[PDB]
Amino acid sequence: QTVRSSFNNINASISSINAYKQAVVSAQSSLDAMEAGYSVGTRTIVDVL
Amino acid sequence: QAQKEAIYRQLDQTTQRFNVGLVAITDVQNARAQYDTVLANEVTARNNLD
Amino acid sequence: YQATYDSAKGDLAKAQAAANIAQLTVNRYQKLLGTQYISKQEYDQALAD
Amino acid sequence: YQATYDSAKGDLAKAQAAANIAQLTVNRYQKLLGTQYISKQEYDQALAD
Amino acid sequence: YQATYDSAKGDLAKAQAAANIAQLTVNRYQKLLGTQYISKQEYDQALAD
Repeated sequence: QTVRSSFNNINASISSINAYKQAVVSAQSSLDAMEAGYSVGTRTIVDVL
Repeated sequence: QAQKEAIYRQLDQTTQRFNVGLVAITDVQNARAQYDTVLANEVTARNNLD
Repeated sequence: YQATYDSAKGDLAKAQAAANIAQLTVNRYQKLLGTQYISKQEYDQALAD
Repeated sequence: YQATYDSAKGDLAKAQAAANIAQLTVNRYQKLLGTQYISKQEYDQALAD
Repeated sequence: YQATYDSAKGDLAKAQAAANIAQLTVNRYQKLLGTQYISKQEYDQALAD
C-alpha cells in the first residue's frame, strides 16, 4: 500500500508542478500588462504593486 | 470530471473570443491556468480513488 | 420679455452649478495627482468635463 | 450678432475639448495595443469616438 | 450655403463612423455565433444596433 501511495504521490506532484508553472506564467503576463498600462498612464502605482 | 468538462469549454470559448478578437491575452493565459489547475485536480482525485 | 429674461437667468444658474461641481471635482483630483495616486486618464477626463 | 457669435465660439470650444480628450484616449489605447494588452474592440470603440 | 453644406457633411461623417463601428461589432458577433458561444439575444441586439 505504501509503495502504491508513493507512486501516485509522485505523479500528482508532477501534475501540480505543471499547473503552478502555468499559473506563474499567467501572473507574469498580468504584471507586465499592469506595468505597461502604468507607463502609458492608465494605471496607478498601487495596481502594479 | 464534470468540472473539467466545464472548464475546458470555458477555455475554448475564451480562445475563440481572442481569435476573432474581443479580449486581451491576459484572459487567455488565465483560462489556460484554470484548465491546468482543473487537470491537476482530476489527477489528484483519480489517485485518491485508487 | 421679463419672462424670457427670467428663463435665461434660470438656465444660466443651472449651467453655473454644473460648472461649479465640475471645477470642485477637478481641484480635488489635481490635489490627489501629486503623489501619483490616480491615473492620468481620470484627471484628463475631469479636465475635459 | 455679437452675442450669437460668442455663443457659437463657446460651442466650438466645448467640441474642441471633447475632441482633445478623445484623441488623447485614442493615442493611449494605440500605445497599449502594440503587444496585444487590450482588446481590439476597445481600440475600435476609441477610434469611433 | 457653403457653411451649411460643410455642417451637413460633418454630420454625415459622424453617422458613417457610428455605422462602421456597429457593423464591425456585429460582424465579430456573427463570427462568434457559429459555435453557440454567445446568447442569441446579444446577436439580435447587435443586429438591431
